[PDB]
Amino acid sequence: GCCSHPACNVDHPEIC
Repeated sequence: GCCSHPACNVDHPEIC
């Protein structure tokens, strides 16, 4: 889950 991923969190502003 990209939200639990600090790096991937950034590229998913729609989720995170």
